Amino acid sequence: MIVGHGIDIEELASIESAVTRHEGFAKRVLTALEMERFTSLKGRRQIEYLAGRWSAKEAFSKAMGTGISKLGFQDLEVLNNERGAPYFSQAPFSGKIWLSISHTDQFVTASVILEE
Amino acid sequence: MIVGHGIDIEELASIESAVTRHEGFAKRVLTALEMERFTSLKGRRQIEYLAGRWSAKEAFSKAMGTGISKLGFQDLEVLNNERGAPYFSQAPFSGKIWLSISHTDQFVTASVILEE
Amino acid sequence: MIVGHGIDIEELASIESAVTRHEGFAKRVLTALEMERFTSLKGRRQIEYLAGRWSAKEAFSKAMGGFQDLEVLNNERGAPYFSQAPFSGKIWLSISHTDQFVTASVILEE
Repeated sequence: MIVGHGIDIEELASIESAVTRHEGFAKRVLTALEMERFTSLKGRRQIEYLAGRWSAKEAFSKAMGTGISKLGFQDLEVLNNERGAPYFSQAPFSGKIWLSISHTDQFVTASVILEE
Repeated sequence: MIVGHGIDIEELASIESAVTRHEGFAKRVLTALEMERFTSLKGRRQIEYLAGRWSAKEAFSKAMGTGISKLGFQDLEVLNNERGAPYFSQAPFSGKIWLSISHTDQFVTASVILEE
Repeated sequence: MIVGHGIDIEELASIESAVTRHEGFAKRVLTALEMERFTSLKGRRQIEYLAGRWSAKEAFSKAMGGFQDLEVLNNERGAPYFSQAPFSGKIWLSISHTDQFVTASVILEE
């Protein structure tokens, strides 16, 4: 049984601009574990990682039927499983969370399906 | 059980150009209730509302296996609930309609999953 | 129950460059039947078709967890669907595109 669906599309430029401005951005969006990978990356990949997590969390919030400003970015965490795919390691949902993220050199998209 | 899935992306610019070559464009795309919302917004947000409604209605039509021009714009209605999330208040479907909409400065995407 | 979910966004440029780089790109990405369609098309519509197929197959591959073993055709209503794929459950596919990129979404259900 499906109990929610959310999607999100984001321009990487907006994320790169945010990072270039205040250093506190990535920190607000990512947990400690996520920051570990974020800081281990270089150039485009580094921005893409952050953008993807932002998009995934935004998509999840919509899947729950609300805004990320109510859940909070630190309330969610996206790591990579043994098969290398991104997944919610932390989220206020008990069922299965189907997540998928994809990007180009200009956009990142994410889709979330909550299942019970 | 899932009975349909559809996604759609619309360029805001195309929507506005349409609002230009056809003065009554909005009126034909939106229901009376959607029009009342549309007429209360302005600038970018107004266009985004209209474009997002088009995306949602097309995503749904594709989820039903067809197109919006065939299904009819007036037979679909997307309003916003108490939490501000878009949802189908009107549709020729007896099951659950899981809708999500997201946009950038230039595009708006919608994803619909139908469930019985 | 859902057993997989995958999406993809692909810029038309990556596909356009790929076609030129190796003329056999399309042939490698598309099955015989898909190629027949590709070849019958021209210009932007032709590129879009190739990009949409690449996108859909990528989305499917990500949903599962050779693009020649995957085939996406169009039904009588014009909607794209997987006619061939290493999965016996239901494959819910949807593709959409702008002038610069294509997106695809796949949900696998049993």
